[PDB]
Amino acid sequence: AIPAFHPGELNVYSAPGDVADVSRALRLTGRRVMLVPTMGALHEGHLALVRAAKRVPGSVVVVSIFVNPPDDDLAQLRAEGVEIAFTPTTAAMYPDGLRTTVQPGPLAAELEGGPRPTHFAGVLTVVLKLLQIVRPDRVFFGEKDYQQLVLIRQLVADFNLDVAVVGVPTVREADGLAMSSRNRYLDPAQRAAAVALSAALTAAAHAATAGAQAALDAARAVLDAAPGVAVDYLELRDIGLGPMPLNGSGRLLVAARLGTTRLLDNIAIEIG
Amino acid sequence: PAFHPGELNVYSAPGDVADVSRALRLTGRRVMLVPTMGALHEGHLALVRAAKRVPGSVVVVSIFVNPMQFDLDAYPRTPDDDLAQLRAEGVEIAFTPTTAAMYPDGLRTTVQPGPLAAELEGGPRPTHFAGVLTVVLKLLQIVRPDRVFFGEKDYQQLVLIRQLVADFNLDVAVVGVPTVREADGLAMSSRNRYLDPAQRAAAVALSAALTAAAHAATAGAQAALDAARAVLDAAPGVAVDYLELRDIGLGPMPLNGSGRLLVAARLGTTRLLDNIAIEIGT
Ligand SMILES: O=C(O)[C@@H]1COc2ccccc2O1
Ligand SMILES: O=C(O)[C@H]1COc2ccccc2O1
Repeated sequence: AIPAFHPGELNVYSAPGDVADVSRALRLTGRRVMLVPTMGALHEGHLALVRAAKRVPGSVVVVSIFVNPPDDDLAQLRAEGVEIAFTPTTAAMYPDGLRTTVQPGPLAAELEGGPRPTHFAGVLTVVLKLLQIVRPDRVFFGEKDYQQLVLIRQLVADFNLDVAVVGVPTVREADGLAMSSRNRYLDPAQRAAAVALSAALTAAAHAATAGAQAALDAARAVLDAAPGVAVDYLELRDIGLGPMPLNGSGRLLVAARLGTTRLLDNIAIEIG
Repeated sequence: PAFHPGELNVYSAPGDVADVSRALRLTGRRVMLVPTMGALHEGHLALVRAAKRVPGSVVVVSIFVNPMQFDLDAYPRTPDDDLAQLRAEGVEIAFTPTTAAMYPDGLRTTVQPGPLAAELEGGPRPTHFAGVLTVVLKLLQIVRPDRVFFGEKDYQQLVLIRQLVADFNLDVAVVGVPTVREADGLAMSSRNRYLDPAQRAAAVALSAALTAAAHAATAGAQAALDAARAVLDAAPGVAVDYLELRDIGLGPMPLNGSGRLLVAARLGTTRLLDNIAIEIGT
């Protein structure tokens, strides 16, 4: 006997099997279930994911809130017109501890996998779990976390998952700083120098008419002009994060440490 | 793709069985999946029949020698026979993927099983269960059945498959089906064809040892194990890999009153497995 669901209101479920039941019962009456996976502490970047999910005809929006090991977040979802939030406990998600998990391909070891070499296994495992619980038609991820998005596409292809993965463009502050809840930790100096990540990336995107080396040199010059910005990497790759082709579409990714804060950004790049 | 019902439809492309599967489900048929590596025998057909017996069932049997779990060139391949067997059971769908369609990106994203996959069958073959759980996950995602059928012969495999299913929240019921035996007790296996008449006769020691142990078990664990050990020792050219008494989920839990007894042994070059349910004492 299917759990209670009230149209046009924010229905909150904590039990995987509840949200599973409602979702499956909703698809059968012709709603198209959209999944927005989040870790709570919602900002505009999350809201953009929600909005893209809402403009699918017949969409009902599922937003998970789960910290991979509050009333505010729900008021934001309530205010965005979201019908389902899925807010499970660590024990509901992992009732048997860390047992079977997803092992990512070699990409999970590069770039962000450098300092956090198990991070994406964690991410892929929970994403796979969420996809099985909710069974969405479409799943929404921000391009901010670009490597993560490429790995999730890989998970979906690799395990024959029958879901569309949708990548939503990065939401930025007025000066271009990619939104993140870490941005709140930057002191004034750091916050001003932080602009250089997106300025370098945009500078590169336009320098690219002159070829790849010009793009990289433009990005580097800009980063070089900022104080207190320790670049962990600055790399140009193809859109799937393999080696950059001689010309054609690419992606430029950067990561840096400002004090104790690690910021990331990336951007689409055409070569030529 | 076409579906001529009451007939056996063979699809090789993942896409074609996914589409046909979904369509059949959207019309109310209950999709049953029986994954196999072909070279089918009566132990497979009992898996098929359990599936047929579920009402509104449409039966998918998958046949795929998975290069990730492997030795690989030595596996028995008998498709004409396999296919005529399924016609004869009135199986409506055979799913026979190519390696390229299953591994277009080689080994990229794979399943990592729990610590149970390092033990028993997995001790000298630490990657074996990874390949099994990877292809099983993919097959469940392609075919999307209500239920999935496995023999208890490969009991460790069965237990890890239920780990797969619980840990990743798969919305599928796993059905364990009791081991089919030759009239002398020998567990049916595609591997059995590799025993000469001598080894075939010795091979009965495995089920004899287990059934002995199951009845000796009123006298306790040690008696059951000694009973099995005695039978195996009296068998000519049976070399025991392991003989182990475990809890039924095989795991970090102590054996209570209920268990499973597991044996692996070499006859010549052929490895056999068998297992049985043990009740200890009362
Ligand atoms: O043919 C068989 O016995 C095995 C039984 O176990 C299998 C597990 C996954 C995929 C195929 C399988 O085939
Ligand atoms: O809060 C977030 O930004 C997101 C970012 O990506 C996520 C992926 C999987 C589960 C939760 C996630 O939360």
